[PDB]
Amino acid sequence: YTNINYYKDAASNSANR
Amino acid sequence: YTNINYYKDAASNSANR
Amino acid sequence: YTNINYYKDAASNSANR
Amino acid sequence: VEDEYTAAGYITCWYQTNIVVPADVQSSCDILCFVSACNDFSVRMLKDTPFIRQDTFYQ
Amino acid sequence: NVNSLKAYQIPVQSNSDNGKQVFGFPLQPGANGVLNRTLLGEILNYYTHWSGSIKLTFM
Amino acid sequence: YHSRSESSIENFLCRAACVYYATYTNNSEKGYAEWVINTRQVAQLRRKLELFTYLRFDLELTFVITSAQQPSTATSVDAPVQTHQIMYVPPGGPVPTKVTDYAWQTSTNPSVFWTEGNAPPRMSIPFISIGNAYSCFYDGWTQFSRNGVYGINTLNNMGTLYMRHVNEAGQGPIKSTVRIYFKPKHVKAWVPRPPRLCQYEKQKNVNFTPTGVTTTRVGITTT
Amino acid sequence: YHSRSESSIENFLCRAACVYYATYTNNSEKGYAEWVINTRQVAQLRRKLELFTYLRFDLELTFVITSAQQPSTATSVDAPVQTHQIMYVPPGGPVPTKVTDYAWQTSTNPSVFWTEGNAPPRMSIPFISIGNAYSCFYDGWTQFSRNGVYGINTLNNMGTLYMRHVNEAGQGPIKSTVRIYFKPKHVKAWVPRPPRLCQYEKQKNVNFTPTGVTTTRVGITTT
Amino acid sequence: VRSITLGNSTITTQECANVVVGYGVWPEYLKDNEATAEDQPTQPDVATCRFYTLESVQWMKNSAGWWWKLPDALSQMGLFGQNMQYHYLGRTGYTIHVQCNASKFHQGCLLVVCVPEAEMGCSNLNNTPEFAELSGGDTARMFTDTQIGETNSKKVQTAVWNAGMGVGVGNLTIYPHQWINLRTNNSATIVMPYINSVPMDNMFRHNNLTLMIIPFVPLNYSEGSSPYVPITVTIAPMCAEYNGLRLASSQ
Amino acid sequence: VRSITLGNSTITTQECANVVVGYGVWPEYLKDNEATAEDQPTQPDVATCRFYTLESVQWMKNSAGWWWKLPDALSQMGLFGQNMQYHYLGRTGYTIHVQCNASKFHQGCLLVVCVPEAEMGCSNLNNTPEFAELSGGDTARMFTDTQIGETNSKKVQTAVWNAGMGVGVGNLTIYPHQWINLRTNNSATIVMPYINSVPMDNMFRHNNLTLMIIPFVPLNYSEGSSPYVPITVTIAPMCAEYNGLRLASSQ
Ligand SMILES: CCCCCCCCCCCCCCCC(=O)O
Ligand SMILES: CCCCCCCCCCCCCCCC(=O)O
Repeated sequence: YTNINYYKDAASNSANR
Repeated sequence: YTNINYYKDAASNSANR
Repeated sequence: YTNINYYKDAASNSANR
Repeated sequence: VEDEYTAAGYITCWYQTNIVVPADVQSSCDILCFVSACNDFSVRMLKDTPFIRQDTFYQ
Repeated sequence: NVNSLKAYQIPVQSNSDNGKQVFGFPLQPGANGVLNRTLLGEILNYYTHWSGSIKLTFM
Repeated sequence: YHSRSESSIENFLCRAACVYYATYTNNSEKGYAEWVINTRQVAQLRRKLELFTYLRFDLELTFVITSAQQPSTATSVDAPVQTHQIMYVPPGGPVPTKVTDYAWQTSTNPSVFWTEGNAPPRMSIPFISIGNAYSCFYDGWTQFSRNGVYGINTLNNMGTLYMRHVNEAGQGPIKSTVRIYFKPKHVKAWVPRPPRLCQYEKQKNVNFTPTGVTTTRVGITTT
Repeated sequence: YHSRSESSIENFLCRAACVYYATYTNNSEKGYAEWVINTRQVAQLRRKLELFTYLRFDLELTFVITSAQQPSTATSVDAPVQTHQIMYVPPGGPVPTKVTDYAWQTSTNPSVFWTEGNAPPRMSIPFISIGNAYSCFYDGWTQFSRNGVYGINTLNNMGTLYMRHVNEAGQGPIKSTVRIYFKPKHVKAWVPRPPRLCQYEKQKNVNFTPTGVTTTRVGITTT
Repeated sequence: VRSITLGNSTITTQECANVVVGYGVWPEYLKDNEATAEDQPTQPDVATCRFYTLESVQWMKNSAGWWWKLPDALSQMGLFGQNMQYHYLGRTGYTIHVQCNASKFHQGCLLVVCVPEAEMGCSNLNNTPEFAELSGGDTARMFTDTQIGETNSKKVQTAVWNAGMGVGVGNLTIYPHQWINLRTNNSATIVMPYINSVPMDNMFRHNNLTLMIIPFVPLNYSEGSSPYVPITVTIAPMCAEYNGLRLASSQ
Repeated sequence: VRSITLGNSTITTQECANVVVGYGVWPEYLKDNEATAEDQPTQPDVATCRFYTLESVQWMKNSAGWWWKLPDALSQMGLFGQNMQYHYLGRTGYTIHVQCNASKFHQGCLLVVCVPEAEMGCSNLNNTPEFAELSGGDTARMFTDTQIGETNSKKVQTAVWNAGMGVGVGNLTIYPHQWINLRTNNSATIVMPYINSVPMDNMFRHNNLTLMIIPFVPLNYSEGSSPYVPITVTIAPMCAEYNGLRLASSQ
């Protein structure tokens, strides 16, 4: 989707852009 | 998604974290 | 879905129709 | 990269009057030049640099 | 001069004439040897396009 | 009561068109392919673009990669699925000279790895011109002395694509062909130009051989 | 009016780069591969990281695994699809010594199983340093007596990767290559350092052979 | 009836001459929000924004056509050419006024068309035309009713029906144009803005515009009528701007 | 410390350089109420209002002095000279910047003076000096410490103590001037307005201003010090205006 984290760990998130 | 159970059984859920 | 952008860049969007 | 369509010009330095020194002073001197980007500078289209290369893995 | 610090030294002296040239190089910050390996030139070689003013300082 | 939706510039240009295809075989160190990106090596898309003088669009890139088994002498050739790498080298970047070149590390160059049998790879590209619009025609020279290169080729500095087999060669050579497809999106066009009448002759210029304005009929009253 | 988005540390480093590749064949009990994790065996990513003294980032890991058929004498080689296992062994953990080792039970070690023909495997890794930031350079020793190992290698205790074929060997040997790709994310950088000028020589130190500061031109006025 | 004054020069047309304005855009100075050069521009105004008259050509019964490359055609015209020589960058519009008068006993029709980025093809397919063939400055380059042979190494393919661009000559009306029909009109006036993909450009390396005059219906008259019918072209730069003042270029 | 920028050119002086402004009048464009020409004037601004550096001269121990005629000295300088050639009338002010640097071990004093309408006398009493003798364009004309003989038919009487005008050289301070004393200063800056009896004039037939540099105290130094001490003159037109645009004059 637009932006939803699918995982419970911050390292799983996409890049900071 | 963030957290939605897809199954009717509790054993199907992911780990407790 | 109906219309949701999945990417952070405008070039990723579908055509203008 | 070098491309004549985007030539930027030339930088030159010339003697306006002269170097003038008293007696017992070395007439030959040196000038140091520094370069840096100003506040309006920007870059685009990331690429791999041509300055580093390799033939095998480093052990 | 490229294997010493003489590469950075621009000679200057008292002349017996007028309007002699001290130095001159093209404004090619990413492709010319003069500016290729400075901090600005090294940052530039990771990219393809550039835009902006260039600050030149002489001491 | 009749809409002109399908004659919009978007609908006219937003259709994928093959611009080039290259081949490479896994039987040599020179078994890679290269292509200097340009939209003037195919008649159809070139003519569609050259209806206008200036264009501004984003681009969707799609690759169709197929392989064919080459003759071999080994008994029982059994090759695993093949993985391909396509790397984009912007102008000034180091270029590969062999399949096992260090440049394929693609630490900063954008690259795509794709395995056969899956959906075609696809990526989007923004408007990457140094000018405010792409130019289809350029009545000028590259040198200030008006000598040397004349024409649209002076403005073509878009880079190069490189393609190779990732897998190490097995018991039989494999030849692969990669077809490149361009699809302009979010198009803006300016200064309409007469459609190209004479057949194209060269990639880098507008050279042509004179041809009649139309086909002929017997007399001015023939129906 | 011109943005500096693409010169951010994130955009500069958040691109996947090959750091190593290893090979292993299914024709022996020693048919596994190992690699001590480090970012100093490839020139490009090493130079990009060494623009700074200290770094702090998460890591995205992607593996590209390809196989090639080795020569065989059996008629009609027909091999099923191959499954691979990659296991991470943190320092101090038991290490495999053969393909059929008990250590591959991976009861606590993180491991990934992947079958050929699918999308490349991918996992995320957090910032796992015992310090408050990763160190690219270390002007010091490992021993308090200032003898022995000197340099950045003293701080490298990141563990080892092990790779093997899960499938039992068939009627013909298969050689596989696994390419490891690192992509830093959520990057923080400190103490900028001059870009590396001399070519790299060794993995574990900064040793170099002296080279000129720039390329040369004929005279001070040559344009 | 209607007089157009630019600087110290004036031209006159009929009160209903129907001036054609480019693509509906009047020439204007470059705005700050779309400028990239940082130095202060030079705007000579009256000294450069005036009507310059080129050499006249003769409309013969077998004439195929003529063309001028716009910035090059004024490269030797007063202070406009001097500013061109002394500046690295420049942008300008134009007011093109074509004059051709004949009696009511004459007949003929001309197409006056302004073509942006008129890249031309070479007679030799492997080469590109040279500068002398592509432009003659003030002097007009002539279209040919025949086909230039491939032997010629660096000439322009000047076949009229393809107009040197590999297109249909009758389709040139898509570009801003006016018809000079001797039955009705004796002049054409086309005002064209600056058209380019960049806000400013070098005036020597790039010819932004090309003016073509092509007789679609040949000139004809009976014995006794005046046989010499000239065509005179008068061009005025509009909102000419310059940047990058340096030493003069040789060309 | 203090930098003066005109167009794309910049000069630097001490923060307390004490710029001398003419007769207290800053250069300005001609006002409508005092103009007689009716055509619209050309004001090139940045292209002409910039610092032009002439050829340097050498201050020798026996140097008597130098002079330049102001409009003529810039007749070949960029677009200023082009506008001069293409216009019948013109008016302008000037910013004259004279540079001469020497060590603290040198001594000498120069008078830098701007003389309006510096009509000069001829060595032959029955004749008037020729143009080549009166002005050398960029090149400087030299005063002489001796007296030019009457034999010379069309030369300028260049005796310094009379300054070529039959006056007392020490009385030249009545004109706008500055002293360059090597002990204290290394430059002089004089801003002069347009001074004439008519609002505009022809720039080729009339030299409105004359810049004279005369060493009152000769240059001296001990053995070992640098013997070559140049004097460099940089002049910038201010509020240059032109009228009567026509074909270029040959001169
Ligand atoms: C694996 C990554 C692939 C990236 C490929 C980048 C392609 C560069 C973009 C090319 C744009 C071409 C524009 C055509 C201009 C014209 O109409 O003349
Ligand atoms: C199947 C699971 C695989 C898990 C792999 C874990 C990898 C360990 C993380 C390595 C981080 C390397 C940091 C580099 C530091 C530096 O810049 O010197």
